[PDB]
Amino acid sequence: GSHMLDHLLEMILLVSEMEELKANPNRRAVGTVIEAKLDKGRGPVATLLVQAGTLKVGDPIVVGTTYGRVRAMVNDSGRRVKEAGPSMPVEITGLHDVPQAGDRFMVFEDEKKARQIGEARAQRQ
Repeated sequence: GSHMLDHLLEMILLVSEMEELKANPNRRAVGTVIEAKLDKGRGPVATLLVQAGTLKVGDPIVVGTTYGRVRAMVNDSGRRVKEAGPSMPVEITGLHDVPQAGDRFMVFEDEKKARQIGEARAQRQ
């Protein structure tokens, strides 16, 4: 989005997703994983480029054909965070299955709640 002013934007899990961000031809809201492997301590980790929207901890993420929930978020700079924005490489965890590099993952709620509240574009009346 346009920056997204930090206060408290409720977003946790998705609701009813039929939205098109339009980014990849595979699904109109996905991204590609750059490297993915298991870590004997951190768990199955997947360094990816979030393209579907915004990647946050707690997201139910679908990587390839397996879904999981983002346990920890480590970004491009190597910092653990809570929420990362689009176009930024981040490494997720909590797939509990084998993630693959070059695969495609789907993560999007993003405007869902903002729009729900009436913050983003929907239709205020």
